[PDB]
Amino acid sequence: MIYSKVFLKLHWGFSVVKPLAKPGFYLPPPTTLIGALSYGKFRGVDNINLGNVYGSPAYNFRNIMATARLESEGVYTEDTGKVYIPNGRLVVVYVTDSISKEELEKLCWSITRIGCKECLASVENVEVGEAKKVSGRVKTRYYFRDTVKVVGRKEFLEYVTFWEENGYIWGKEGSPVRYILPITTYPLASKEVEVEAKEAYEVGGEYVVFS
Amino acid sequence: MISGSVRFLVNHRTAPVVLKTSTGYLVRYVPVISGEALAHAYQASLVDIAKKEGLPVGSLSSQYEFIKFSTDEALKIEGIKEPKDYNDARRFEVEVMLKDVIADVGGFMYAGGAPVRRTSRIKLGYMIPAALYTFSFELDEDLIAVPSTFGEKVKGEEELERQKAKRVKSAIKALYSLLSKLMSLVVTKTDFPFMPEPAHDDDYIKTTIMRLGKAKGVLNGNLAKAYVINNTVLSTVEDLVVKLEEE
Amino acid sequence: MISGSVRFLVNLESLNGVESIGNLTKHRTAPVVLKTSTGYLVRYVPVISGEALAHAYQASLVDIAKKEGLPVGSLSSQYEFIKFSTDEALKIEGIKEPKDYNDARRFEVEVMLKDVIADVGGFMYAGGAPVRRTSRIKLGYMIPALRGDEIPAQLEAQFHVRFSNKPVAIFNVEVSSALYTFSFELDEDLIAVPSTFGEKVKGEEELERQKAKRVKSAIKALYSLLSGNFGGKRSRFLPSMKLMSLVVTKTDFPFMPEPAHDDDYIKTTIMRLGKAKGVLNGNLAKAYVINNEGIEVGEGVTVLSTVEDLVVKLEEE
Amino acid sequence: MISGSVRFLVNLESLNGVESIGNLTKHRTAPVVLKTSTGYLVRYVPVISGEALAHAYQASLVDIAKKEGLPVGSLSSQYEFIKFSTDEALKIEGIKEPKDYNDARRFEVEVMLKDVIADVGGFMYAGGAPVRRTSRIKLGYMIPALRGDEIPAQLEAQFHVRFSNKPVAIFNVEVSSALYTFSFELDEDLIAVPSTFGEKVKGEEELERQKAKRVKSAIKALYSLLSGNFGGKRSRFLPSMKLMSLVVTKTDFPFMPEPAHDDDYIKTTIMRLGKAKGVLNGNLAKAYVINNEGIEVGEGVTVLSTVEDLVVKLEEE
Amino acid sequence: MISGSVRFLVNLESLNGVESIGNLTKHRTAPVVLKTSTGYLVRYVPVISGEALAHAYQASLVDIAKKEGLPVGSLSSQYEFIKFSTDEALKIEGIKEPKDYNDARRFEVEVMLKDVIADVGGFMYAGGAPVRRTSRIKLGYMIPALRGDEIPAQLEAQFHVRFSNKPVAIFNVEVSSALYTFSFELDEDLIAVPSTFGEKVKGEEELERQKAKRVKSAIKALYSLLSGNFGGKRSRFLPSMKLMSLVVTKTDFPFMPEPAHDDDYIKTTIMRLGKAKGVLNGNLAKAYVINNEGIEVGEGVTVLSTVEDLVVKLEEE
DNA sequence: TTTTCCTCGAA
RNA sequence: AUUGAAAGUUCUGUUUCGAAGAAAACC
Repeated sequence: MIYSKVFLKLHWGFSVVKPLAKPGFYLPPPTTLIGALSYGKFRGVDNINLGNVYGSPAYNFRNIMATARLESEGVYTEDTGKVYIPNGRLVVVYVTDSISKEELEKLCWSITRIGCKECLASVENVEVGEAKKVSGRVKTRYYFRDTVKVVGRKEFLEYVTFWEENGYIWGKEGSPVRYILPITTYPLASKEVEVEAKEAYEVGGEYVVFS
Repeated sequence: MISGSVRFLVNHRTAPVVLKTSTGYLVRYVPVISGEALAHAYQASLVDIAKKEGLPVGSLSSQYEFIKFSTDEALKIEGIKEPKDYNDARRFEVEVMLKDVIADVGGFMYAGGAPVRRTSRIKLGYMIPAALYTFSFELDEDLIAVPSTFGEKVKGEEELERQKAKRVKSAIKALYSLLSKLMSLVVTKTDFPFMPEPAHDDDYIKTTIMRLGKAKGVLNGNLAKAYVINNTVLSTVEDLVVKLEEE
Repeated sequence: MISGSVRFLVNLESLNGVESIGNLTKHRTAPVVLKTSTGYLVRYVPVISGEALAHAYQASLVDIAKKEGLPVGSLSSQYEFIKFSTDEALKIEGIKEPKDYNDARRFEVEVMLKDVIADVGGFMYAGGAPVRRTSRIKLGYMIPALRGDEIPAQLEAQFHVRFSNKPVAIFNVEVSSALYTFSFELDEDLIAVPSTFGEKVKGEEELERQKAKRVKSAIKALYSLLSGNFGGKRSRFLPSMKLMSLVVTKTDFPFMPEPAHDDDYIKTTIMRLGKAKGVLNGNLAKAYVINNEGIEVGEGVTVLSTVEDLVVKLEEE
Repeated sequence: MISGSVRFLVNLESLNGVESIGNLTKHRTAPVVLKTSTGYLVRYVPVISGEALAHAYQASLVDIAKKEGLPVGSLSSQYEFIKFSTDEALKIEGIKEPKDYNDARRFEVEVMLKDVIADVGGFMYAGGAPVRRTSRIKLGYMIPALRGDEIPAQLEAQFHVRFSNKPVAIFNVEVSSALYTFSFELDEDLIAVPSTFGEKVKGEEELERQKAKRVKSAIKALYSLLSGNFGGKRSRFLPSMKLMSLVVTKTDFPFMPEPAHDDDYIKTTIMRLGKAKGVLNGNLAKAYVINNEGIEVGEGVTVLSTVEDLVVKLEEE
Repeated sequence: MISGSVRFLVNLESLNGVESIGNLTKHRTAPVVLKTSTGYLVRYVPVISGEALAHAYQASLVDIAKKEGLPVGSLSSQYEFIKFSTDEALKIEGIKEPKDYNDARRFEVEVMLKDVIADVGGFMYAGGAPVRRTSRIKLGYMIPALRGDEIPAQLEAQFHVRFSNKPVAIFNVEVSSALYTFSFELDEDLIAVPSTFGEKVKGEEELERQKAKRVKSAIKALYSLLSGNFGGKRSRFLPSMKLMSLVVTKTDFPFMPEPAHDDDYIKTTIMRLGKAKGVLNGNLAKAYVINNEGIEVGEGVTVLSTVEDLVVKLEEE
C-alpha cells in the first residue's frame, strides 16, 4: 500500500450540485477526486463502451482510496450552490496499491479541475511514500464514513450524503452513503477529531481513517 | 450724473496689481491709498458747507464722527425713535433724512429689528499710480433728496422737495476738496449712465469725448456735456465748480 | 444667434463676496485645473460668479423697457427678480395659477405680456402643472485667463479702522486683481415666442407686434455687461476696469467661440466659423473684432473701435 | 465602424447633478481604482454621466433630420425621447402593436420609417412580442484622467443669495474642475438595416433609398458631442471647455482604441491598429489625430486641425 | 494545450446585472473572508460570471467562421446559441436523430460538419441516446485580487431620470470598479477530433481537411476576449479597460499557471512548469508574458508587448 | 463686526 | 473528462428649469 499527498491551489472555488433549488456540497465527494485523477490518463474521450453501456471514461479507476481536507477559510453561498475560497489551499491524499509509484505520481501531477468546468485548480506539490496500517487511538482531520466511532465531544460534526461508483453511468443514481465531516459551518474550516478507528493508514503524521 | 477722471502728481499700505508690458503680464506690489481716506474729507467738507449755508446737520455728525445712525446708542443720542415694522421704515428714513444731510448724500445703514439701508450717492475707489496717482469718481445727483425705500407718501416730504435744490448745490460744491498739483481732469455731466476712461493712458480725453456722443445717440439721451482741464478748456478748478453749479 | 467672448482687466477689486469669518470679508475663490510644462496642477484663484452679471443685465433691461414703453411687472418694477416662482408674487401681480397642462400655454402668454423680464430672462413656476422657460441669455463665471504656467491673479486682505472719540472699530476686506475672461450667448430668434407646445391662444398678435421692439431692447441691454456695470461694493471699492479683446459672431446656426484663454483665440474661431458655415449648411455668418492689445486677428473681418459701434451694428442687422 | 477617444479640459462646471440635501446641490461622484507606486488605492471623484451625451446627440440628430427633410416622429418632434416604449407613445404616433413574433419585423420597419431617432439610437418595446434594437452609437461616463499618482480634479461648494426688500433666500451649489476623457463608437454599416430576423416585408425599398442620407445625418450629428453642447445648468454656469487630444479610427473590423488615461494612448492604438488589420484579415484602416497639447503621436497618420474637418472627412468616405 | 492567467483593471463598470428590485439594478457579488489581527471579516465583492465570456467568445467565433467560409448552423447564424440540443433545433437544421449508441459517433460527425460552434464550443443532446461533447475552451469567474491587506474593489449606486413634459420615470443602476483577474484553458489539440470510441465513419476526411482552418479560427476567437469585447450594457455604460499582467503557457501536457492573486505569481508558475516538464517527460513548453504593472518575472521567458503578437505566436506554433 | 435669509416641485 | 456534459439577466431613458452677500466706517 502506497500513498501520495497533493497540495492544490484553487483559483476561485468549486461547486458540485446535489442530485435530485440547487444546494451545493461543503466539500467535494471522493468520486470527483477520482475523476480528477483519471483525467490525466483518459484525456480526449468522453464516452467508452464498458461492455453494456456508455458510462464514463473514469469507470476503470474505481478502487483508489482518496480523501481531502481544507487548509483555509471559505464561505458557502447560494446565489446553484458554491464555495468561495479564492487563492485557498486543499490537501488531497491518494492511497492505493493497484498501480506503481510512477503511475500514481504521473497521474497526480496532471490535475486541472475539480467539480465543474469553471473550477480550475493548480497543483502545488506532491509527496509519494508508504503508509502503515494501524488500529489504535488516532487523531484525524479528513472526512470519513459514518460508521467510524468517535470518542470526543460531538461539537464539530456535519452529516452529508454521497454516492458510490455506481453513479458513473448515465441514467442511474449512485448509492446513498452517509459521511461525517469535522467542519465548522460558518466560516468554513476544519478541526481535528480523535477517533478509535478499526483500520486507519498513517501516511506521514496524519492518520487517515477509512473504516 | 457727474462722472470724472482725475490724474495727480505727488512728490505704508501696499496692494497687488496686474501690469501689462510688451512681453505680457506681471504681478506687482505697489503702494496705494485706501478708498475710505478720501470719503472722509469729502464728507467733512460737506458738513462744513452745509453748516455754513444753513442746512440741517445731525448731532453726532456735527462732530467729525461719521457713525451716523448705526447703533441704538446713536439713536438715543440723536433723539429719534427706532423703526417698528417694515411699513414704518419709510417714515424712519424721512426723519433720518430730515435731520442730517450726510445721511442723505453719503447713505447710511441701521441694523436691528427693522434694518434700514440707503446706498451712497457718491462712489469712489482706490488711488493707484499710473508717483502719478490717478482715480475716478461718480455721482448721481438725480437721486439726492429723493426717498429710496418703497412706500406711501409721508408727511414732511414737502420740506425735502423745498430743500432739494440747496442739497444738490451743496453736493456739487463739495467736490472741490477732492478735486484740489492737478495735471489732467475730465468731468462729464449726462442724463444716462456713463463711465469715463481711466487715466492709465496718455490719450484718454479724446477717447471719452468721442464715446460720449455715440453713447448719447444709442441711449436716447437728451443732455451730455464735457469739461477738460490740462496743465472746452478751463484754468482753475474754481471756474469748473462755478460752471457745474450754474449748469 | 449672437455669441461672443470678452477679455477684461480689473485692479484693486471686490465685486463678489461670501460668508464672513470674524472681522474678515472673503472674496469668492474657486479651484482650477491648469496645464504646465511639467504636467497638470490644481490652484485656488479668485473668481466672480455668473449671477451678478445676470442681475445687472436684467436691471438694465428693466430700465430700458420702462423707458421705451414696454410693459414691466409689478414686483420686477422694483429691482427684485423673484419673477413668478412663488404664489405671493402671483397674488401681487394678479395672475391666476395654471389649472392643467392644457391651460399652461395660456398662463405663459399672460405672464409673457406683463413683464419683459419673464420673457427674455426665463422663469419657473413649480406646482401641480410646473411651467418652465429657459433664459434667452447664457452667462458664465468670470475666471482669470489660464495662459502660460503662471496665473495672472492675486488676492490679499486689507485693514480698515473706524474712528471714534470714546473708544470702548476694526475690520478687514479682501481685495483681488485679475485678467478676467468670459463668454456669452443670446439667441434673439426665440424672443417673444411661446416655448410651451399646444394650440394658439388669443393675445399672440400683440406678442407678434412687439417682437421687433423686444428684440431691440434685449440687444441694447448688452451695453451694460459689455461696459462693466455689475457687482457690489462699488461705493468705496470702485474697480479700474478696461477692455482688451472682444469677438462677437452673428450666425443662423449653433456656434460657440473659443474661450479667451490662449493668446490666439480670434483666428481659430474665425476659421472654425468659416468651416462650420459650410458643414452645417448655414446662410449667414458675420464677425466683429475689437483688439486693443495688439494680437493676431486674421483677414476678412470687420474691425471696430468701441462698444457703441457694435451695439448699433447689431441693432441694424 | 468609426471609433474614437477624446480628451477635454473643463473648469468651473456643474453639468450633471444628483438629489439635493438641504440647500445644497450635489455634483455626481463615483469611485475609481488607481495604481500608485505604493500599490492600489480607491478614490472618489466627480464624473459626468453617459446619458446626457446621448440626449444631446439625439437632439442634434432631430434638428438635422428635420432640416434636411428626413421623417421625424410626433413625440420625438418635441425633445422627449420616450420613443416607443409605452403604449401611449404608440397611440400618439399612430402605430399598431405587433401581434405575434412573425409580425415583429413589420412593426420595426414601420417604426423605422417614421423616426430617424428610433433607427440610429435604438429602442425597446415590451409586451406580448417584445422588440429590441440596440443603439448604433455607444457612449460611456466622462471620467478624469487617471494619470500618475494624483488625480487632476477638484470639487467644492459655493454660496449664493437671492435678494429681497422685505426679508422674511440662500442656496449652495457644487462646482467642479476636471480633465475629462471619454471614448465612443458608431457602426454606420448597420444604419437603416432591420435587425429582427424574418421575411422581406413591403416598405424596405424606401428604406434602402434613404440609407445614404441617414448615414450622412448620423455622421453629422457627432459635431455637437465633439464640440461640447451637452449638460445642464448652462444659463448661469456656462462651462469653459477645451479640446486637447482626439483620435478617430475608421475600420471594417471590430476594434477599440486605448482609453485616454496615459500620456501615450495614440502611438499604442496606432500600432494596435496596424497589427489588428493583419491579424483579422481586414481591408480598410484609417486614423485621424488632433493634437493640441504636444504629445507623441507616431508616423504615417493624418494630422487635422479642427472638428469640422474630421466631420467632412468622415462624410466623404 | 494553451493556458493563461490575466489581470485586468476596470473603471465605472457594469457588465453583469441581476434580478432588479424595485427600480434598482444590482451587480453580481460574492462573499470573501479577510483576516485581521482583531479577527475575521466577511466582505461582499463584485464578480463577473463565466457564462457571459463564453457567449462573447462564441459570438466572435461565429463572426470569424462566417467570414472565412467555414460552415455555420442555421440557428447559430443568428446569435441564439441553443445548439443542437432539442428535437426542434434538429428539425430546423435538418439532421436525423441518432438511432442507438453505435451510430452515436456517426451522428456527432454529421453535427460536427454542419456547425463549427458545435465543435469548438461543444454541445449536448438529451434524448433516448444522449450524445455529449465537452467544450474545448474553459473560462473561470472574474474575481478581483485578494492581495495584501486590502481589497481594491468598490461598488456604488447612481440615480437617473427620464424627462417628460406631462409628468404623471426614475431608475437606479449600480456601478463597480475593481482589479479583476481570471484564468483560462484551451486545448487546440482536440479540435476537429471526434470524442467517442468507434470505427472511423465516412466524412472524417473533410474534418481532416478543415482541421487547420478550424484551429486557426478558434485561436483567432481569443483576441476578442483578450481585447475586452464581452459583457453587457455597453451602449450607455461603456467601460474603460486596461491590461496589467498576462502569462500564457503553451505545452504538450496538462498544466495551468498560478492564479493572479499573489503579487508574485510569475516566478512560481515558472518553477512549477520546470518541475512538471521534468517529471512528465515533456518536449516543448514555452511561456509568453506581458508585463505592465512592474512585477518580478525571472529568466527563461519570452517577453511580448501586445495581444496581437501573442495571437500571432500562438497561430505559428 | 454688527441685520437678514439658510430651497421650492415633479417624477 | 468528475451529478459531470449545453446556457449573456439583454434591450430602451438629461436631475431640468431661476436667484446681486448688499448697504455704513480715517491708522
